[PDB]
Amino acid sequence: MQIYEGKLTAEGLRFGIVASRFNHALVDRLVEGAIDCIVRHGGREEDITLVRVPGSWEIPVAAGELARKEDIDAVIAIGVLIRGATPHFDYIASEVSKGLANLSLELRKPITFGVITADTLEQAIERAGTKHGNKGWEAALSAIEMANLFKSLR
Amino acid sequence: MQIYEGKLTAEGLRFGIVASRFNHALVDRLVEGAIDCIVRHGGREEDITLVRVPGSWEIPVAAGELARKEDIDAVIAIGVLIRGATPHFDYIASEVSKGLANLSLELRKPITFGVITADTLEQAIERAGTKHGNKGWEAALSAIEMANLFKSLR
Amino acid sequence: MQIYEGKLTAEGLRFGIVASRFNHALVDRLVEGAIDCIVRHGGREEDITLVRVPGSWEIPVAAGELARKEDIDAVIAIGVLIRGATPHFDYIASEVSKGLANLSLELRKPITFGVITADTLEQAIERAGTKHGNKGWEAALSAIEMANLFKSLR
Amino acid sequence: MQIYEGKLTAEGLRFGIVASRFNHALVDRLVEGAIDCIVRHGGREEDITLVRVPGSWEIPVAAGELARKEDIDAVIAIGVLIRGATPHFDYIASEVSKGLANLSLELRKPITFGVITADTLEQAIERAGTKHGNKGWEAALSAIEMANLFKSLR
Amino acid sequence: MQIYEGKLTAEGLRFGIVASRFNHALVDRLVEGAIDCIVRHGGREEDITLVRVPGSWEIPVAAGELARKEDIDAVIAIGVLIRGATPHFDYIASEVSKGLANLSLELRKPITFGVITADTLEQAIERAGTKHGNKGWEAALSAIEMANLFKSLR
Amino acid sequence: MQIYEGKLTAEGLRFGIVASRFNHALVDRLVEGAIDCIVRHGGREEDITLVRVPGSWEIPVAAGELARKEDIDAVIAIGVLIRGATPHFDYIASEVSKGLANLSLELRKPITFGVITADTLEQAIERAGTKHGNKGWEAALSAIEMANLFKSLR
Amino acid sequence: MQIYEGKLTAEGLRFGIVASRFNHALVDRLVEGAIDCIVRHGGREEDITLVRVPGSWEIPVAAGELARKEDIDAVIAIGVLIRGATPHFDYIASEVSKGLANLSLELRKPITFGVITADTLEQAIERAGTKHGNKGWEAALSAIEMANLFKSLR
Ligand SMILES: O=C(O)CCc1nc2c(=O)[nH]c(=O)nc-2n(C[C@H](O)[C@H](O)[C@H](O)CO)c1O
Ligand SMILES: O=C(O)CCc1nc2c(=O)[nH]c(=O)nc-2n(C[C@H](O)[C@H](O)[C@H](O)CO)c1O
Ligand SMILES: O=C(O)CCc1nc2c(=O)[nH]c(=O)nc-2n(C[C@H](O)[C@H](O)[C@H](O)CO)c1O
Ligand SMILES: O=C(O)CCc1nc2c(=O)[nH]c(=O)nc-2n(C[C@H](O)[C@H](O)[C@H](O)CO)c1O
Ligand SMILES: O=C(O)CCc1nc2c(=O)[nH]c(=O)nc-2n(C[C@H](O)[C@H](O)[C@H](O)CO)c1O
Ligand SMILES: O=C(O)CCc1nc2c(=O)[nH]c(=O)nc-2n(C[C@H](O)[C@H](O)[C@H](O)CO)c1O
Ligand SMILES: O=C(O)CCc1nc2c(=O)[nH]c(=O)nc-2n(C[C@H](O)[C@H](O)[C@H](O)CO)c1O
Ligand SMILES: O=C(O)CCc1nc2c(=O)[nH]c(=O)nc-2n(C[C@H](O)[C@H](O)[C@H](O)CO)c1O
Repeated sequence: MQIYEGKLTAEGLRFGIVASRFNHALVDRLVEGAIDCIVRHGGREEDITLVRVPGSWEIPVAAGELARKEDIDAVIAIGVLIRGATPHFDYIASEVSKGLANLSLELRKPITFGVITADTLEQAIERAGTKHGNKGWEAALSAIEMANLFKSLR
Repeated sequence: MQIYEGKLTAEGLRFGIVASRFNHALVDRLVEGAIDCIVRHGGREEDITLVRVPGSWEIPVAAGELARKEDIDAVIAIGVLIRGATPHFDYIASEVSKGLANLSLELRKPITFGVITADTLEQAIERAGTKHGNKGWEAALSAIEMANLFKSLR
Repeated sequence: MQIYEGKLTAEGLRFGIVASRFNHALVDRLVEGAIDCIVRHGGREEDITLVRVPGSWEIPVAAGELARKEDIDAVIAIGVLIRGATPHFDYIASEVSKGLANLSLELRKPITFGVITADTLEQAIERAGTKHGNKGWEAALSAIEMANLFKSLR
Repeated sequence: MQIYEGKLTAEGLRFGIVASRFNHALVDRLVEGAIDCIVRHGGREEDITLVRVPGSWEIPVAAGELARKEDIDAVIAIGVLIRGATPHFDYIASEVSKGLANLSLELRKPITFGVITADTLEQAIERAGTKHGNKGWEAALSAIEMANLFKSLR
Repeated sequence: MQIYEGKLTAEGLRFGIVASRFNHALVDRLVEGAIDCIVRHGGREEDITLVRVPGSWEIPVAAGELARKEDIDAVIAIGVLIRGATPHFDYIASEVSKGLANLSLELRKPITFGVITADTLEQAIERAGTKHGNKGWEAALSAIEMANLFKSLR
Repeated sequence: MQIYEGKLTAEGLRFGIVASRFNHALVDRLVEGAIDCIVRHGGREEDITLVRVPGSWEIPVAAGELARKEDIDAVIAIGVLIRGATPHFDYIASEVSKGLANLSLELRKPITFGVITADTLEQAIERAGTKHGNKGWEAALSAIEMANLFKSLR
Repeated sequence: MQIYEGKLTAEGLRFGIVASRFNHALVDRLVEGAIDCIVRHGGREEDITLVRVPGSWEIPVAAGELARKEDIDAVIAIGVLIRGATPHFDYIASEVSKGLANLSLELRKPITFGVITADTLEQAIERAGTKHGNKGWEAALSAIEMANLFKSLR
C-alpha cells in the first residue's frame, strides 16, 4: 500500500495567515496560538506572512492573494463569528467557508479553517485559548501537516 | 514576520457603490453612511460611482460590471432584506451573498457587504443609522481598508 | 459623483420570459402581469420571447439559452413553488435561484427573479395578482430597469 | 435498451483513500472496512494509495490531488464529523461534501462519500463498524462499482 | 527576563509509556495517539519504551522504574478509569495521580498524565480519539515539551 | 520499540497476601479467589505467605513487612470496607489505599489492591465471588503479571 | 497463526435459493437482491437454483433437499414474516430458524438466513430494498463468503 502523510515538524515551511479584526479580542488570541504552533514546531516566524482584514467576509479575497504566492506553502484563515440577532451570521459563515474551500481546490494548495463560528460569546471564548483550546493553534497545526503532505503529494 | 494591512485614509481611492431600491427608506440611510465614511476619511465624492438597482437580487450583476472597471479599487454592496411571510428572503439573501463573494474572488478585487439581512423591520432600522450603527458606513470603511491593503498585496 | 440608474420606459427593449407550467393556474397570472408591465411601459409585445418549461427545475437551462441571445436585453424567470410534505421544495428553490443568479453573472446580463417560493397555497395566491401584488409584474419592472441601466453600465 | 452497470469484482482496480485523523478512533474502523472491501472483492492492497489529512476540512484538497492521478480509478473519502455545540459542523460538512462532489464532476472520475455526518457520538459509532454497518466499507464498494462502470462509460 | 520553554520537535528524545490494560479498547487508542504524536514530531519509535500493566493502580510502580532510567527523558502515563457503582474509582484515581506526581518530583523528571478519569463510558470514548480528542496524544505532546524544557532547565 | 510486559504463568513466583478480618464472611471468599488464581496459574501454594490483620486500617503496616522480604515478589492486599453511618469508611479507605501505594513506590515492589470499597453490603457481595467477580482473584492476577513484568523491568 | 476466510468473488460458485410466497411483494425484492448480489460478484445466473415454497414454514424442508445436492455450495433462505394478531409468528419464526440452522450443521454446509422477522409491515419494507437495505442481498453475500471459506475449511 502507498501511504502519504504529513509530519508535524515545520522546518523550512512558509505560512500565510489571514486574520480579521472583528471580535479582535478573541481573534488576537487565535493569532497568538497559530504563531506559537508554527514556531515551536520548528517554523521561523520570519517565514510567516500575516494579512489583516476587517471582517470574516474579507478573509477569502485576501487568502486568494496569499495562496497564489509561490513561496507560501499553506494559508491559515483566522476569524471569529458570533451569532447576532439576525441571520447575518449564517450568510457570512457560509460564504467565508465556501470561499476558502473553493480557493483551496482551485489553487491546489492547503487553506486551513481557523474561523470560529459560535452561537454565543461564551462558545467563542471557550475556543480562543480557554477550555476548548485554541482554534488558531489547531488550524496552524493542520497547515503544517498539509504543507508537509503536499511536499510529496502535490 | 511580513505584515500587510490597510490604513483607513482614503486619499486617491475610487469606490463603486451598488445600492438597491427595495426598502429605500432604509437603504438611503446606508448610502448616506457609506458616502460620509468615504468623504471624511479623505476620499473625493467625485471618485465615487453609484449604481442603483431594483432589489438585492440585482446587486451582484451590477457589482460585477463595476468591479471589472480598472479605475474602481473596491465595490460596496448596499441593500436591505427584511424577512417576509415566505422563504423568499432566504433564497435572495443566499444568492446575493454568494454572488458578491464569488465575484470578489473571480475578479481579485474587494467587494464589501453592506446588505442588511434582518428578520424584522425593527432590526433593519437598528442597523440603518440608529442603535446598532450604519451598515453602509461599516461596509465603506471595510472597502477603504481593503483597497489600501490591496495597494501592497495585489 | 458618477451615478448610473435605469429609467422605467421600455421603448426598444427586448425581453425573454421563461415560465414553468407546474402550478400554472398561478404562473399564468404572473405571465399576464409581466407582459402587461412591459407593454404599458412602452415595450412591444412582439419584442417578448416566451419560453415554457415543465417546472421550476427546468427554468435555468432554458434561461441560459435565452440570455445568450444577443437580441435579448434581459430575462425574466417566472414560476411558482409551493412547499409540499417533503423537503423537495427546498432543493428545487435552492437550485433555481442559484442557477439563475450564476447565469446572470456568467453572461453579464440581467436575469430577474419572478419565482414565488411559498410555504402555502394562500401565500402563492396572495403574490400572483391578489393582495400582495403580482411577482411577474415586479420581476418585469426590475428587468426593464436593469436593461436600461445596462445600456450605460455594460 | 443500452444498459451500463458496474460489477463488484475489483481485479486490477486502483483506489485512492483519503482519511482524516479527527475522531480517528472511528475513522480507523472506516479505513479498515474500506481496505477489507477492496481486498476481498479481488483488489490488491498494493494498488491502494492512502493519504492521511488532519480533518474533514482537508479531505477535498487531498482528494483533488489523488483523483488527478491517471493510475487512480476512483477515490474514497473517509472521515467522521460529529456535531458539537456550535454550527461549525454544518459549515465543515457542507464544504467537504460540496468539494468532493465538485471535484468528481470536474475530473470526470468517481469520488465516493465515506464521511459520517452524525449528530451524536452514538450515531457515529453505529456507522463505524457496529449496528448500522461500516461507512468505509459502503464507500469502497461504491467505488468498486463506479470504477467498473467507468471502464465502459467514460 | 530569562525565559525557558520547550519546543515541540522530538528529535533525539527518548520516551517511556506505561499503559494499563483495564478498559483496553480505549487505552489502546490512547497508546496509538501517544506513539503517533512522538513519531510525527520527529521522535524515533525505536526510542520508545512501552510497559504494560494490569490496571491504573499499577501504573505508578512501573513508571517509577522507567523514570529511573538515565536514558529515558520523560514518562507518559496512560490509562482509563471509568466510575463504577462504588467509590473504588475515587481511591484508584487519587492514588494513581498522587503517585505519578510524587515520582516526578522525587526523580526530577517529567511524568505526564494521560489517564482518563471519567464519570461515564461516553466521556471516556469522547477522550480516547473522538470528539474531545485523544488524551494519549495530549500527554505525549506535553512530554515532548517537558523533555525539551528540561534539556536547558534541569 | 522496546516493549515490557508480564505473562500470566506463575511458576516460581512467591506472593504475600495480607487479609483483614473485618467483614470476614466476604474477605474469606476474596482470599479463596486469590489463592485459586495463583495455584491454577502455576504458582505453588507453599510459596504463598498469608498474614491476617484485624481491619483494613492495619493492612499497610503488615504489607510493609511482607513487601520488604527479599523472597516475596509481590504483595496482594485483601480487605472489605462497607460504608457505615459515619464518614469513618472514607478515612480508612483513603489511608489504606494511600499506604499501600506509597509502600509500593518506596520499596519498588508491586503491591496490588484487592480491597473492596463498597457503599453497600450488596455491592460487596457482588464483588466477593458473585455477579461482579472476585476482587481477590483480580488482585492476584495483577500481582502475577506485575511480578513477571518486574523480572525484566526491575 | 492459521487464518481462514472467504473472499467475495463468486466465480464458479453454485447457489440454492429457497424463497417463500407469503408476503411475495416483499420476498420478490429479496430474491432480486440475492440474484443481483451473486451475479455482480461473478457468479453465473445459470448456476443458481431457485425453489419456491408457500410460506416460511415450508422453507426448511425444501432447503434440506437443496443442501443435500453435491453441486450446491450454499443455500440462501429467503422469506418474510410479519407479526400478526396471534403468536403464530413466534412459532413459525422459531421453527424456520431452528430448522435451517440444524440442517446446516447436519449437512456441514452453509445455509444463510435471509428471512425477515418483523413486528410491523413498515419494518419489513425497510429491510426489503429500502432504508435498511435488502436482507436477500445480505444473505447472498454471506453465502458467497461461506462457500469460499468452505473451499479451504471443509
Ligand atoms: O453587521 C454587523 O456588523 C454585525 C454582524 C457581523 N458579525 C461579524 C462577526 O461576528 N465576525 C466577523 O468576523 N465579521 C462580522 N461582520 C463583518 C463582516 O464580516 C464584514 O466585515 C462587513 O459586513 C463588511 O463587509 C458582521 O457584519
Ligand atoms: O417578492 C417580493 O417582492 C417580496 C420579497 C422581497 N423582499 C426583498 C427585500 O426585503 N429586499 C430587497 O432588497 N429585495 C427584495 N425583493 C426583490 C428582489 O430582490 C428582486 O428585486 C425581485 O425578485 C425581482 O428580481 C423581494 O422580492
Ligand atoms: O473546531 C474544532 O476543532 C471542533 C469542530 C471540528 N469537528 C470536526 C469533526 O467532527 N470531524 C472532523 O473530521 N474534523 C473536525 N474539525 C476539524 C476541521 O475539519 C479542520 O481540521 C480544522 O478546522 C482545521 O482546518 C473540527 O474543527
Ligand atoms: O450512510 C448511509 O448509508 C445511510 C444514508 C444514505 N442514504 C441514502 C439514500 O436514502 N438514498 C440514496 O440514494 N443513497 C443513500 N446513501 C448512499 C450515498 O448516496 C452513497 O452511495 C454513499 O455515501 C457512498 O458514496 C446513503 O449513504
Ligand atoms: O474492582 C474492579 O475491578 C472494578 C473497579 C476498577 N476500575 C478500574 C478502571 O476503571 N480503570 C483501571 O485502569 N483499573 C481499574 N481497576 C483495577 C485496578 O486499577 C487494579 O488493577 C486492581 O485493583 C488490582 O490491583 C478496578 O478495579
Ligand atoms: O484532559 C483534558 O485535557 C481536559 C482537562 C484538563 N484541564 C486542564 C485545565 O483546566 N488547566 C490546566 O492547566 N491543565 C489542564 N489539563 C492538562 C493537564 O494539566 C496536563 O497538561 C495533561 O494531563 C498532560 O499531562 C487537562 O487535561
Ligand atoms: O395463519 C396465517 O396464515 C397467518 C400467519 C402467517 N404469517 C406468515 C408470514 O408472515 N410469513 C410467511 O412466510 N408465512 C406465514 N404463514 C404461513 C406459514 O408459513 C405456512 O405456509 C402455513 O402455516 C401452512 O403451513 C402464516 O400462516
Ligand atoms: O438483518 C440484519 O442484518 C440486522 C440484524 C442482524 N444483527 C446481527 C448482529 O447484531 N450480530 C451479528 O453477528 N449478526 C447479525 N445479523 C446477521 C446474521 O448473523 C447473518 O449473517 C445474516 O442473517 C445472513 O445469514 C443480522 O442480520
